[PDB]
Amino acid sequence: PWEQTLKANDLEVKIKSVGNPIKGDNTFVLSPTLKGKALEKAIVRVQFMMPEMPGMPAMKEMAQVSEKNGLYEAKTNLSMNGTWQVRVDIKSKEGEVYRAKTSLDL
Amino acid sequence: PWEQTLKANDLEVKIKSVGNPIKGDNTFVLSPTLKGKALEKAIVRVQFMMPEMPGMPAMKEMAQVSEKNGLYEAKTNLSMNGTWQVRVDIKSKEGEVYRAKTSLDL
Ligand SMILES: [Ag+]
Ligand SMILES: [Ag+]
Ligand SMILES: [Ag+]
Ligand SMILES: [Ag+]
Repeated sequence: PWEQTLKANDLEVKIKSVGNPIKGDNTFVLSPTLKGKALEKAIVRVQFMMPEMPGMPAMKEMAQVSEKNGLYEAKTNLSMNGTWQVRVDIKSKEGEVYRAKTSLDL
Repeated sequence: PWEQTLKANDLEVKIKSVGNPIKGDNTFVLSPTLKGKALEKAIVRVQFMMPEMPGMPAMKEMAQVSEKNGLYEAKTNLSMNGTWQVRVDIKSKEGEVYRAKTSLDL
């Protein structure tokens, strides 16, 4: 199952697909940590984007994010195969802002 | 079956996959024409590339290309799914150079 660990100094964000990523409805779980400590009650946004291509417009999907105790479930529908750019935006409960990027080659 | 017609002024290049494109060995058939006339005995090169991006280093494959009577068969191995950029370079028998580009989602 697809997973990437994103590192930005003291910020680590593991993002893992729940099951294998598919065309259709997808669930990913993100575990953002600062010096290994879970970021709870954070604003977590996850965007999946495909640039414009022959026969299709640029596509942007914002995931629906829910938290349980520092684990964030990001639900999205990926309507087609191909490369999706993944952008993770985090505002901690303390107000610090972080961004991290990866990619999903579906 | 994936299929596209690339138009570049007086150049047209029809390209069609053999079967559905997916990870592994892939075959494409290319039919280049200049003002409707088949381009025979040309040098046809086809590059498949996934650009460098967050979480994936750049990947590049050059297809093995053969001609029979103006039809060019391009064989390549695409080791992962996702979006592949397709670049077609043609040097006609007369010495004219052409370049056309598209992409396909695996
Ligand atoms: Ag798309
Ligand atoms: Ag696409
Ligand atoms: Ag790749
Ligand atoms: Ag990629």
